[PDB]
Amino acid sequence: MMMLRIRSRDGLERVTAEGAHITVSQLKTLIADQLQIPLHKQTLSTNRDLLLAKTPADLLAFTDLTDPNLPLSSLNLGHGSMLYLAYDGERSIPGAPPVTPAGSFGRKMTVDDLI
Amino acid sequence: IVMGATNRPNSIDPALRRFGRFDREIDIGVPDEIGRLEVLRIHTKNMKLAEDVDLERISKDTHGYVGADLAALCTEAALQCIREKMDVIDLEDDSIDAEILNSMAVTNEHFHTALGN
Amino acid sequence: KKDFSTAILERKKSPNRLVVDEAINDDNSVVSLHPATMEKLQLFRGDTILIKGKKRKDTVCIALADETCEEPKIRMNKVVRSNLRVRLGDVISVHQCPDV
Repeated sequence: MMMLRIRSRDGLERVTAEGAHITVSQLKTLIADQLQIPLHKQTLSTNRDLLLAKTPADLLAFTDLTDPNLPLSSLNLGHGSMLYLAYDGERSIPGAPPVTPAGSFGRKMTVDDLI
Repeated sequence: IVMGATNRPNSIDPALRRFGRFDREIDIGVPDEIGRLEVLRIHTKNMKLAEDVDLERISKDTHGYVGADLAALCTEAALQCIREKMDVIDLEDDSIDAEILNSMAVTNEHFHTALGN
Repeated sequence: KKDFSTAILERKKSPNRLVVDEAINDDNSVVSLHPATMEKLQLFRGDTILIKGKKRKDTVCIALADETCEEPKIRMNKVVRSNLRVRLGDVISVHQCPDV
């Protein structure tokens, strides 16, 4: 059991895996089965600039984690580690707490304001 | 049929008590002990309350109370019961525990405190 | 027993709310906690958290760690604390923001 953080353009998520003994292919399969992200869109990396790309070819250019054959143990991943996942399209990450809009304090109405 | 309503019949227009206009006058006075007991039994039918409730003692202790004041007393008892449980309920969480919501019941002590207040 | 006539005003202890005091780092979007707080909250390095303050005000800040920080304190700098409309010695809740 190991918890790995997944950073994307939409924000941050987390995934629980069996351990670092699996490879990138198993990690991608688990991501598909848990976050419901299709395999053809998932691209993994360790650099923070992966999410700064705007083309799937550019995402695949970061081959430090693109290849599914590479074992996860060789990357020294651990509890609370950081990974970057890029995928086509924009999604809304679940679990968002309610946030009040700016300036919405003191809605003091008046009779003149009503008029 | 015309049914008036007032508080002091002296303050009404003296010409309205002539024969034919308002010839029947009824005095809804302050209830006695049995009246207060019946009013309380009517008002506390919907509230949750423990078996310890002693409505006879509350009826005897209340003197000079009318129906409205007894309704206010029952409301005060319920509010006191909620306020005593307030020490464990957190206002920041709108998800009040279901068992907590069903573990609140008014007893005799809350009624006595509300009567005192 | 206790006097319950004023039983609403007082706060209730929770592992989700801490106390606000001064810090060292002076970046506009950083706040320094203690690693035990992250362990209790299941938070990790570089996570961006949501801070909720007085009069329904809230902001987003990056939480880092240091051993100097105490577990029941948050070590909030002056700028963020001014944005939260709070002062040292008050209670501030903490949550996590999934959507950056």
